[PDB]
Amino acid sequence: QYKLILGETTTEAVDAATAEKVFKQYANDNGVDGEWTYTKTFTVELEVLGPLDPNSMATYEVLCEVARKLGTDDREVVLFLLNVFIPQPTLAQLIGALRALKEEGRLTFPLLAECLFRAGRRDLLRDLLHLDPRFLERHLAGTMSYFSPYQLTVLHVDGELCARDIRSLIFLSKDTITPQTFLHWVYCMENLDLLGPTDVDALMSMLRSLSRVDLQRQVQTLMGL
Amino acid sequence: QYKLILNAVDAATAEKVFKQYANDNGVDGEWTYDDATKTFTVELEVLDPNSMATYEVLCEVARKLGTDDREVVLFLLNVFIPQPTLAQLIGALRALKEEGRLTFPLLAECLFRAGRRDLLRDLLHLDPRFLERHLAGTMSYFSPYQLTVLHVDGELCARDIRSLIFLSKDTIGSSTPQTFLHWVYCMENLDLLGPTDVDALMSMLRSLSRVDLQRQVQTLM
Amino acid sequence: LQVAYHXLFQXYDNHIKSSC
Amino acid sequence: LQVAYHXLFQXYDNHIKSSC
Repeated sequence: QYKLILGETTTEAVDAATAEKVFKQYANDNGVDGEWTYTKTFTVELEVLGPLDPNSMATYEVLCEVARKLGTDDREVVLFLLNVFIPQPTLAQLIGALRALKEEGRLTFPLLAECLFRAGRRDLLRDLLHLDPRFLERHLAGTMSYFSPYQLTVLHVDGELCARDIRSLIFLSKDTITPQTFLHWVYCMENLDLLGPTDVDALMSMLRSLSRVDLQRQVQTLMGL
Repeated sequence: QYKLILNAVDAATAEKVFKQYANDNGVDGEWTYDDATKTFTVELEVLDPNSMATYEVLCEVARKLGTDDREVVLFLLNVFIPQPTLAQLIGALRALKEEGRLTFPLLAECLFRAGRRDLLRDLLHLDPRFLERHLAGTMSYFSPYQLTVLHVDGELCARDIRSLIFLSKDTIGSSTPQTFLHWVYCMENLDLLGPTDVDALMSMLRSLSRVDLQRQVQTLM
Repeated sequence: LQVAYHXLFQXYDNHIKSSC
Repeated sequence: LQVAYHXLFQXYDNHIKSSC
């Protein structure tokens, strides 16, 4: 057990020198670079890329409160739409991935709004993001989407497919496997390179073999010639 | 008197001046002021070492530049002041560096074109024999017009530039030019000379009997 | 403030959309 | 160090020249 004062961060080290190395790395990781004083505690005076720090930490509240109130299947939608997708994630997996995107600048507020909109969480737009979904639906009408037509197609198919069809989908997927959801099946096929934004033939092959010809035709309408 | 430790009519104005001086420099720490000693002290920074230690090179370069080389450097670095002083040049160079316009490789070519190969070897630690070879197979930081005016400036003599001022009296304007680069600046402001039209430069060189220099401008552009 | 919040969101969204 | 200083200068010059 070793303590760090900036933000009371703690670690478990074999010796004091290792604890200093771990903490000195955490200093760069955050961006803070102050004078070090090492009892079993270490204190850090300067920063780069108080007020600013409070704002940065406060911004995370929006993402933390959003992720905690997201829920099982919405987690997949959000992670799928934000490229880096994890199959059947947990709070610790999602919170970590969303924070890894925010620190990489890949996540923005208007993107997060459309991300929560496509998820169907208009309740979270109203209550947490303070954005009226009646206005947001009008905003997206005359604005180019942050997500690919393929991304939006897979999301639409996911919504129309029922619990029985997705159970049958897993049974048919055993020929290329295992997935627990349709978005999990998509991820497996994307990794195996059978599905993708360019082809989408594999999605229609499954929908034809699930008797959802209406969904197969919907994918064809959403992709064209 | 009001002091500022880094880490006026009244105290309120003195605080406003220092608070703005911190943001201008980029610094933003905790403020502690004493009403008896008349001093204010300043944590964080977001704008430090070389962004401060680099200026030492620029200061030593500007102080050892000298009268006519000051004009060459300021002309080549766009913002030119006629017959500048150390306080004018040091201020203009530090303003360019803070604006991000001034770079080390630009400053090297700037000092090279000036003819200060001595300052490249001594202060910039760059061998001019290597720099002249580097500039052979590399696109210049300065315009062909910028380099032409600089070449003409070198070939024009003390008597020709005296006669140039006498001929410039038809477009002046008292203040009158004191050098050829000052005459160029006056014509650039009056919009008779420029990178697109160098007809005015050739008109002066024809009326100074330097037809060789007039032909050189024609050969250059 | 609400209409201004919706305005600000549109301004920020249009700004990232007017980049790439 | 001298040849390396001349090398580093060329690298930095080529970097700003490759931007625009």
